[PDB]
Order: sequence, then structure tokens, then C-alpha cells
Amino acid sequence: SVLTVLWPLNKVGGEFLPQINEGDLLYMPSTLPGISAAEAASMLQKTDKL
Amino acid sequence: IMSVPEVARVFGKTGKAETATDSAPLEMVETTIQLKPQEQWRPGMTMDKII
Amino acid sequence: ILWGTGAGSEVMSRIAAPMIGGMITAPLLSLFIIPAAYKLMW
Amino acid sequence: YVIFEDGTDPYWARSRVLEYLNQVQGKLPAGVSAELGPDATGVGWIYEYALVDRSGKHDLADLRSLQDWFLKYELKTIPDVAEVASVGGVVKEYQVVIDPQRLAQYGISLAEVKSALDASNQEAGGSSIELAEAEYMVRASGYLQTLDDFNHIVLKASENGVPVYLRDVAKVQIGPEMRRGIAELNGEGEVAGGVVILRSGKNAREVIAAVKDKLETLKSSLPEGVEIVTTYDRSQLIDRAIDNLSGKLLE
Amino acid sequence: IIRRSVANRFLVLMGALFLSIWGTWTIINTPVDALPDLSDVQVIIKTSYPGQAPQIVENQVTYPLTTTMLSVPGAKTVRGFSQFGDSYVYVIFEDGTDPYWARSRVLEYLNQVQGKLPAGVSAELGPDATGVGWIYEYA
Amino acid sequence: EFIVVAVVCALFLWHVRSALVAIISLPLGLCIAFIVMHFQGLNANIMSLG
Amino acid sequence: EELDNTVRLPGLANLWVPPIRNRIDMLSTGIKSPIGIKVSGTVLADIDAMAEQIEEVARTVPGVASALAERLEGGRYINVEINREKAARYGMTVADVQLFVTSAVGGAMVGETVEGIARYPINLRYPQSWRDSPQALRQLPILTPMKQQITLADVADIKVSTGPSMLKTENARPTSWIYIDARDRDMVSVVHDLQKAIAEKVQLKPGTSVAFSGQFELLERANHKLKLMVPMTLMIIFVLLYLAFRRVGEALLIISSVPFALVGGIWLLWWMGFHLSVATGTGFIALAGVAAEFGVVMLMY
Amino acid sequence: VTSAVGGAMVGETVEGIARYPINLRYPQSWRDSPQALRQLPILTPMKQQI
Ligand SMILES: [Cu+]
Ligand SMILES: [Cu+]
Repeated sequence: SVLTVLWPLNKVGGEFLPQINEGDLLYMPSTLPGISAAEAASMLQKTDKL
Repeated sequence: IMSVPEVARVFGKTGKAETATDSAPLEMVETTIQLKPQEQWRPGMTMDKII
Repeated sequence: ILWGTGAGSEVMSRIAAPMIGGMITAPLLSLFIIPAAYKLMW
Repeated sequence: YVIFEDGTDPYWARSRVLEYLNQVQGKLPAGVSAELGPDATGVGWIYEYALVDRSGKHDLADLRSLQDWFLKYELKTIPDVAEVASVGGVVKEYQVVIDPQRLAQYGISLAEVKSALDASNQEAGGSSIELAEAEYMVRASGYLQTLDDFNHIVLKASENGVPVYLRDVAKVQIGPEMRRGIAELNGEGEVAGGVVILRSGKNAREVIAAVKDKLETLKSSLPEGVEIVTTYDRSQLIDRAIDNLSGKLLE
Repeated sequence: IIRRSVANRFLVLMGALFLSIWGTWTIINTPVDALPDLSDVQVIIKTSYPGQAPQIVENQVTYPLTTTMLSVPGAKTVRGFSQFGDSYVYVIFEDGTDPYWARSRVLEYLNQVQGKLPAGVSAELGPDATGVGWIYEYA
Repeated sequence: EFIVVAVVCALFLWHVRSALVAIISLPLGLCIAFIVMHFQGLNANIMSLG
Repeated sequence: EELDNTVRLPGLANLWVPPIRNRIDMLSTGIKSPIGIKVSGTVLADIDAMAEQIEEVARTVPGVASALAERLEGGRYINVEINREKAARYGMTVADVQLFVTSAVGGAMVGETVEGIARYPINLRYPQSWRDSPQALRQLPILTPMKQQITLADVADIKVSTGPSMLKTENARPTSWIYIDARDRDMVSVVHDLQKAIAEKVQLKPGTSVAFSGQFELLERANHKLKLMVPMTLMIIFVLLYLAFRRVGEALLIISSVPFALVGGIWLLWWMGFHLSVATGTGFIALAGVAAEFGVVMLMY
Repeated sequence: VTSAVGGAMVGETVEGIARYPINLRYPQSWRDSPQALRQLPILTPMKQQI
């Protein structure tokens, strides 16, 4: 019966600790170094509409 | 000081040295004298006989 | 705690499960392996 | 030196003294900086080491420099070392020497020379500009970094001109900053090295052990014909004391 | 050993309601948060330049700011972001160092630095809250 | 949890002031833990509660 | 899913996080990447040129080591290198050339006006039209100390060039922190072989040191301290195992006894889908505690 | 008496994480002795040489 667990303990599914749920969401990307301040306030309005 | 056959390394500080501890003018000669271990090199000769 | 979560139960599960599964398993263990092991130990 | 009764919390202590330090900063000249002592007591000095060159290839002025920016930074990382004090050597000094006949001839006052000197070794920027979609940062040269550059400084300049260059009133040569402390090793000669200092009350043995492990690693990056001789190692007395008494008790 | 508590069943109950009145007030009044503070222990030293560049923002200000800082007690790392406009320097201590003691120590060498940076530049001591600190966002 | 616990007990003891025994048994244990955290500060984060 | 799929755009890689954990995320100056190599250096040239040596080496040394020397350099800059000789002929202090590069070209604020408990700033600049483009900028009008009217181009050469978007540094010295990492394998064995390999055939330039960090520094203290704790925790346990009935036979048996229970317990994870984290370890601890209880009370019977 | 006679540093140049000082003085020859110093050449605001 113990052998049956060794199987799971060696494979242990995958992933560790939990990523907890908060009622809201933060959106953060990998963004490119240089952009206009004009384009920024724009590519944010659009983003805030989508 | 180096002549003395007992002494090993010697270091000469004649002034202050970049720490707010050392408050020594340039006349203040402060040399650290490392002393060779005692199997070397002498009979009689004690720490005080050295001084 | 295992089939519902309004807020903040993703963590309790991880620590909970071992109990249930281990608790179908732990009592059974007790029922059977106190004696067999005690009479075998002497 | 400021003194408190025995056993005042040392950190509380230094914090209190600091209280009125800020009031004083504005009241003293520019060249003056009021410095709060290290953290270690006088007892603190542990590992003293010297920085010698095996050959002549590496310059005396070059060593103080080697110990100052590369080393002192490597050894201030170790856990309980407070500050690592530099000793001896020569501080590379850019030196502008004026000539009294040259000044007279061109009528450029010393004040005139100092005013431009302070005024030609600075670097600045000016926002970005929306060329293409990306905004490009605007910057501008200005730092010194060529003796020739020190020469081409302007003093007396004129239209439909010609101008006076600093090279016209001074000889700019790299020199040895007036010495305020001189480290030496035997007859081996004048040599700059650094002292290690132990932030009050922390196993000296342990700290040194860490240091000796760092220096072994560094010798790898060291230049040609230069080594780190230990001038002093508090550690050993620490040892010699322990071995002596540990053996006694068994006996 | 247990029996010495039965000769006075009243004791443990009166003891117990000591716990009752005390219980209700300690548990209820106390702070409630989601998640534990766990950014770490640090001081967030921000500096502000209106517009410049990284070569100049580091060279001009965060150099004066990171370098004086190596020497302050408790400093594990003196790592910082320097960038167009601003120069943030983060200082780190071992876990559980008294946070206020902490920030006080770092401040020690801040005064030494004020005179060495330009006029437009003010070196700012971070807020008091951790990153977790952000609560009520309103527009 | 407490009523389900108590309900189960009732079935294994054919009812009883087990529930009363439960309000004494666990709520006080919860109470001591609430006190102890306060002693060493800490925050009532989700896990402490978890 | 729906969101990450909804908002797609160029240059934008989408990451979605919960408030608390996110805000926590930006201050902790941490290197998530399990491993990471801090390369300290006196000058940028050394460290970056070296940083690329580590891209190739991380890739070759067995392990799915994704190596990025620097994603940093990506800023676009305008370089006004001031010609001291050409500015000299006009008797201009480089300082003053800059006056046109700073207040005029950009627009550093030159004072703030009060309106009572209020304080708005005053900006002094050349019009938009003279700052529109590098060309517009090559003709920047500079009025010399001798009323000599000229253009910025006369006093300096303005080029364009890519540069540093941001600079990170460890202790006043500029060090590039590469992010190299494999996943789900305790990369403790992957570090030492790598460190000697680099030392054997790839050399570091004088005035430079190298260090590793990330998670790797973490386990060695944790894991090692945990492992020590299993003897410590067992030794204090055995003492408190044969205290009620006096004999160690039973203490032996409890130890044999628990793992079985853990077994039935972990198996539940598969059933529901739960993964094993420190949280499951904590569960497990609870399980072992409860079973040990009955072992004792049941042994007496 | 300060910059010329002695030589107070008048600025430090950067070489990246490095900072060496700049000294501005009259030559050795005009600082050799009190006599050398009694003849220190001072150029007045009115180009009066003294
Ligand atoms: Cu002395
Ligand atoms: Cu020329």
C-alpha cells in the first residue's frame, strides 16, 4: 500500500504554493522601453475600454 | 625593526588611515609588528627581552 | 472548505486534503496495526 | 568625541548625537563634511592587509586606486564588517599649475580661472523629443576625461577671434595628491593597503574567516605582479587563546 | 495530577470567563488584513529629477546616494533603480529588524548626502507602509 | 463545523450537551491562540486565520 | 483567459496578477528567476561584454537555462557631444552651451509661484517648433556672449544612438544581474559545475567579480535547516513517545505507523486535483499529530 | 594664499564609480620659502602687478 503512495510522491503532480484570489485584477505587461507620453495616455484609454 | 630576527612581517602607518577612528597626524608613526611563531628562532629571549 | 470558496480557500484545501485522505487511512491503521505490531514486537 | 554613561544603548546613542548634526551642516564651508564615526570601537580593527606589487609594473598611485574602488567595495559586503579603511598610497590628482607670467600677460585673474574650471566638467539633459513614435532622450557631453581636454578650456575668448586656452596659462599634469597618511611594508617600500574594522560586538573570528575567503577568490581578478599580503590577523590570538584553554581543561 | 483542579470546579469556570470577557475583546478589537507583510524590511530612498537620463541620473544623484549608504549599519544590499527622471535606492536588513530602528539607521548618512547633490534634487525617505500598504484607491 | 461536529457526536452518543462541550472545547482554544499572536504582534492575515 | 485573449497588442506581453501580491511585487528588489548571476564591475563595458559570455555558457551547460545578459539597453537617445574647441572659439563655458540644452531645449523649471498653501511650477523653454526633431535641434539658435548668433551644430555634433533604458547596481558598483533558470529541479547541482566550467576556459577582466543569487541562495539555508530539524524533531519526539508506558517498543511502532496514514492522505490530493505545497506539508503535520494521538490512547487499551 | 600658495582642490573628475581630485596652484618655485613667498605675484583687479 505504501508503494502506491511512493508513485504519487515521486510524481507529485506539479506546482507549489497557491496563487490566491483577490476580488480584483491587476494588469501589468512586459512593455517596451521608449514610448511617447501621448501614445501612452492613448494606449491606456483604449486598454481601459477593451 | 626588520633586523630583529624574531619579527616576521612589519607594517608602517605614519598618519591617519581613512577611518574616523584613526586620528593620527603624520608624525604619528604606528607600525604593526607581526611576530614569528616561537619554535623559531631563539632560546632565552622572552617577549619582554624582545621589547 | 473543500468544495466551496467565497474568498481565500485555495490555501486551506492544500492543508486540508491530507487530513481527509489520511483520516480514512489513519483510523483503519489504528483498528488493525496496534495488535499485530504489539504481538509481533514480543 | 562625545561621551555617554556606561551601557547607554550604543545605537540609541549615536542617533541622539546626530540630532543636532543637521543644524550644523549649513554653518560650515563647502570643503567640509561632518562625518559620523564608523560603527566599531577602537577595539574593532581586525584584519590588516597590504597591497604589494611583485615587480614594478603596477604604479603606487595605481594601487591606492585599486584598493579604493575595487577592493574596499568587495570587502564592505561581508556581513559584520563595518567600514574598510584605506591606508597609504598616492591619490591620482589632476593638477593644473598656473604660471604668474602667463596670467599677467593675458590679464586673466585667478578668480577667472577658477570660475571656468568649475564651469567645464558637467553633464546635462533636456527632456525627450517625439521623433518617430518612441521618445528619444536628449543628453549632452561635458565631463572631463582627457588631459588634452583640460588644456582646451576657454578663458579669454574674443570674436573674429582667437581665444585663450588653459593650456596657455598652465601646465596640466597628473600628480600625487598631498599625502595625509603613508602606508609602508618593511624595506619592500611604500605600499597602500586597507584595514578591516568590526562593527561592534560580532565574532571577529567569523568575520575574518569570511574575509580570508573573499581575498582568496579575488587574487584571481588581481593584476599582474601584485598580491594581498596580510599585515595582521586578529584571528590568530583568538585561536591561540582558545586552543590553550581548551587543552587545559581536559588536562 | 489533573484531580487538583476538581476540588474547585468553580475556579476553572471563573478562570474560564476571565477568558470569556478577555477573549471577546482581544480577538475583536485587533487588526484584520488579507495576506502578511512580506515584501521584506527596507527603506525606500527616492530622489527626484525632472528630466535627464540614466547615465546622468545615476552619475549625478544615485551615485552620491548609493555610495554613502554602503557604510550604514545593517545594510545587506544597496541596490537601486536609476532611470529617466528618478532614482530609487532600496536598502535591505535581515528579517525582523525593528522597522523604525531600521529607517532611523539608514537616515544617518542621508544628511551627509544632501549637500552633494544638485538643487532640483531632494532625497526622499520612503513612506511608512510596505508595498502591501496600498488600500483604498479612489478616482 | 461546530454544529455538524455536534450533530455527529449526538448520533454517536444519542445526543448530549456535546455542543455545550464543543463551545467550551474549541472556542477557548481559539481564544488562547488569539491572545498569543497579540503577545508577539503579528497580523491577522488570512493564514493566521487559515 | 478571456481577458488575456481580449487585450492583445504589439510589444505587449500580458501578465495578470491580484492587487496585494502585485504591489508587493514591485518593491521587493528580488530576482524571481531561481538562479541569477550578479556580475560586479567597475565599468559597464566589462560587465556587459562579459554578460553575453554567460548567455552561451548557460545554454551549453546541461539545463534549460534561459540566459539574458540584459533586456535593459533599449532606450533611444540624442547625443549632443559638445565640441570644447569649437565652443572655445566663441568663448562659451560648456555650462552655457548646456543652458540651451537644458532650459531651452528641454525646460527645467526655474521657480514655483505661490497661491497660498499651493505651489505651481514655472517652465522656461524654446517653442515646440525648435524642439520638434534632431534637425530642428541641429539648428538650435544659440546667442553667444559676443552676440554672435549661431546654431547648436556649430558648437557640437548631435547624433542619434541607442542606449540604457535603466541602470541597476549592487552597492554603488554597476552589476548586471542575468536571469538564468530551469524549473522544478533543485538547481543546486547545476550551479557548481557551471561555476568551475566558466573558471576553466572563460576569463574575467581585471577589476571584476561575479556572484550568483535568486532562489538558489534560499534553499541551502531552508532545506539544510529543515533536514537538521528532522533529527531534532525526531529525537525530542522519541523521548516523548515512551513516556506514558515507559518502553521504546511502542515508540518504534508509532514511527512505522504514521507514514501509512500520510499515504492515505496524499492520495486524496490526486482525487480532488490539489497540488503539494508547504500547505500540504502543514496538512501532513496535522495528520501525523492526530494519528499519533490515537496510537498513544489506543496502545494503553 | 589659498589656491595659489597652497592648493585647495577646485573640483573632482569622474571616471565612473571613481573620483580623483583637481588641484590648482602656483608652481613649486614660488612656494619654496618665505622669501619666495614674500614675492608671490598678485595680479590686482586693475591689472596692477605686485
Ligand atoms: Cu597613535
Ligand atoms: Cu587643437
